Amino acid sequence: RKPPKGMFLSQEDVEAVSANATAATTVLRQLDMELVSVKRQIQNIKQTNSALKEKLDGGIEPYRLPEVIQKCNARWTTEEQLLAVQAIRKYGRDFQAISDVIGNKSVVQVKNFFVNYRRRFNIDEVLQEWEAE
Amino acid sequence: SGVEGAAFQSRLPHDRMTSQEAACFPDIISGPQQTQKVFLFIRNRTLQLWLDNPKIQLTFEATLQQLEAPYNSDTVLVHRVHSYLERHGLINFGIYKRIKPLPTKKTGKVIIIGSGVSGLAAARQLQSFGMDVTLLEARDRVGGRVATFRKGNYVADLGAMVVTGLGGNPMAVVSKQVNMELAKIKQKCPLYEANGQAVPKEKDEMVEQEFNRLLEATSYLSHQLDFNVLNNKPVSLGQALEVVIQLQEKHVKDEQIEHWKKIVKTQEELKELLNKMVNLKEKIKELHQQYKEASEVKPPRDITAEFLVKSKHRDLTALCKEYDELAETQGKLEEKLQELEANPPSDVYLSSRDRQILDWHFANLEFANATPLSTLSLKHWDQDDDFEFTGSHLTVRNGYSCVPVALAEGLDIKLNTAVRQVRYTASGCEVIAVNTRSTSQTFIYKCDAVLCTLPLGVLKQQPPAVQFVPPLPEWKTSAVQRMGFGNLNKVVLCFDRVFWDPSVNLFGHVGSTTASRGELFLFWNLYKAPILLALVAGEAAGIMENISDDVIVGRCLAILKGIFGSSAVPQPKETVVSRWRADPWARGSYSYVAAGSSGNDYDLMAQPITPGPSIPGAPQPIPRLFFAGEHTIRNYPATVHGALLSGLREAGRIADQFLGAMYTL
Ligand SMILES: Cc1cc2nc3c(=O)[nH]c(=O)nc-3n(C[C@H](O)[C@H](O)[C@H](O)COP(=O)(O)OP(=O)(O)OC[C@H]3O[C@@H](n4cnc5c(N)ncnc54)[C@H](O)[C@@H]3O)c2cc1C
Repeated sequence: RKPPKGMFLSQEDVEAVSANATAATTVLRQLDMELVSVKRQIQNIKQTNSALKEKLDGGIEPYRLPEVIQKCNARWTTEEQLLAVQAIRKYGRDFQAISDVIGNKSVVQVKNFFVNYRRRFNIDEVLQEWEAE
Repeated sequence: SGVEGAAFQSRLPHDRMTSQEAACFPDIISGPQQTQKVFLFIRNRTLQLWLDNPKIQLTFEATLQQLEAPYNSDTVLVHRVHSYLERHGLINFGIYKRIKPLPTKKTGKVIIIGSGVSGLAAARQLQSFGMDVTLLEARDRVGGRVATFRKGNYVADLGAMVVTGLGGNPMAVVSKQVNMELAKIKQKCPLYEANGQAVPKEKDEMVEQEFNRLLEATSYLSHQLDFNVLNNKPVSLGQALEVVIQLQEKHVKDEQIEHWKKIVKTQEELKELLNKMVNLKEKIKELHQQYKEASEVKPPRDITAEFLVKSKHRDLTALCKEYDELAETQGKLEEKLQELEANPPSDVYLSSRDRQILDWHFANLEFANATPLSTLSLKHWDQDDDFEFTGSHLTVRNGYSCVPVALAEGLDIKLNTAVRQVRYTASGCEVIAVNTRSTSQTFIYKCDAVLCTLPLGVLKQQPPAVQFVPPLPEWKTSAVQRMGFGNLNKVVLCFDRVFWDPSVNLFGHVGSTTASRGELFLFWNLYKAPILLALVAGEAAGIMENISDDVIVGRCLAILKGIFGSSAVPQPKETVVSRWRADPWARGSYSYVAAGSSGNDYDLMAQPITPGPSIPGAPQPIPRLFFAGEHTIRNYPATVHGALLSGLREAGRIADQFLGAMYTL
């Protein structure tokens, strides 16, 4: 019902190696050429990616900033409010980035902050005008 | 075991009745199952008695004595069973001291063309049925294709050599009646490449297992894909193997293509990662500058200038985070390419060294079938493996000629008598033969019936070596053209000293080329004396016949030298090279199931010919021309046992015709 295991005998393949006298060596030569074509295309992208590797040698070690570890504080200094209004105008609703900018407020605090100072800081307008970017 | 082993050892099913028995006993088969089992017993029990001592005739009286009740109640049932068995050579066949000596006066006259084993087997049976039999033999000896070389102590069969197992083999019976020195055969066959050095066990098991694998593949190809016709021509075995190999070479290449295709897929995936990482590093390098400039505006500053430092700092750690997640991902792809480039699939299907070793297993198969694999029928070439005997294979150390010579005893044989024409008519037959030594002494033999055991090679000969008058009908001559008559030859090498491994019976030599795989590809150490036999198979056989003995023995010496060392190989004292296709009384070696033929042809060959009426409108005549030989038995062609069985078969049929069958009632 099935060929011995390892042997590959599909009704499709047989009638393709029997279509003519040389239809066998024809089929087997396209594959040989096809394998050679893939091998070169392999070494082509192997050298393309060897060049790209060289371009980013050194990674980004020189451009990293040390880590500021700060304790999420509760009170909004007048300074920290002002950082917020500008963070909103540059980031909109990305609270995680906005906290990252302030450095001592949590996303929850930032989330609350829009609701609390929404009228006093025209946060609707700010967002509204951030949307034009 | 017991009575049921008697049925097995007689190629009979112990619990069922055969088509032949249904013919002779239609009363019993159409009747109640109890009587069937009684019959089936009486058959098996009589067979057992004959088998337990086949050096003495088994008379009906002796038979009825030995079987008990309820089975010895129906004396005619017992008499019928015995007579059926005796007639068709299932009992009292071969060389048996008989109790009841021959009828003083005989009945009917039979001419048997050929004193090869099929011939002798019939002749002994007919003579033991009270008929007058004469065998016409072209050669100066009996045995036909059972030939045996003898000179001094040196003994080696140029013809048949091997009993293929005693399980269910009639030659087992003959082996008790004739002392044949039956030696077992150790099948360990170590190979040796052209260089002269053993193939290592790793390859030997590998290549062999691929060989057997390639065979089952053709079977699958024939049975499940019905790949048996191609360009309005029957597919051979050779064609089918080429297809299977090509498709295994194709799959190796398909496999490689997909493996490399997986690699370039990830390399392209990598490519787009680096592009994304160069372009990100460039942005990071810019932002850092922007930040360090904004950070260098010394304080105290206003809150926008402070926002600039902070935001640029966020923006930079944000891109620095991306670039780290991309570097982690880059390492993942980087190791994959190491994994794949380190797990490549098979480079090739079979190397040239491997293919040459495979070519030897093919030569061995070409040798067993005595023909190039391009001539064997794909569908039917193995149609007789179902009836293979059980047990080890054996040689005859004292020479296999001992058996026909034994059968020829007490028979009227005309040696050096070549039949030239066979004439059969509604009133009898005349066979016309000449003397081989002087071709003008002409002989005329008149007879009731002719048994033709002419080799299929001879019946195939164009122009005819034997004319049939009237000609054979085309249903028979077309069977003769369709069937295959193949060829294989032996070189007998006779030394004064044993320089080979005495515990290896047989060892191979791997050929240079596909085309020459059969040239001396195997060697036999089967005999007491220092004899090594080299064999020629496949396409090589027909070509080695146009090369002198000295050149042929030359090549054997060279091959042997490479194996055992240029100094351990003496010259041979006695050399003999067979040339069986050249032999005019054989014109080949034995039959094969050619592409376009089938096992039905072997039955066609066995049909007797019945001449037309001489007087027009006179009643339909009796058959006059009968045939036997290895090419006439569908389940056991190309063997000695098969020839012998066919001789027994005709002797029963001829006797039924002329002596009459009284056991059918
Ligand atoms: C090399 C070789 C090895 C073999 N090895 C084995 C083996 O190991 N085991 C095995 O079982 N089988 C083997 N066989 C096959 C076996 O030998 C044959 O199947 C069997 O011997 C044939 O017997 P036969 O009676 O059919 O024909 P033959 O033995 O050929 O009898 C034919 C007879 O007809 C004669 N004859 C031919 N033309 C004429 C004519 N015009 N007039 C008169 N007489 C004529 C011949 O001379 C011969 O006497 C082998 C065959 C060969 C060739």
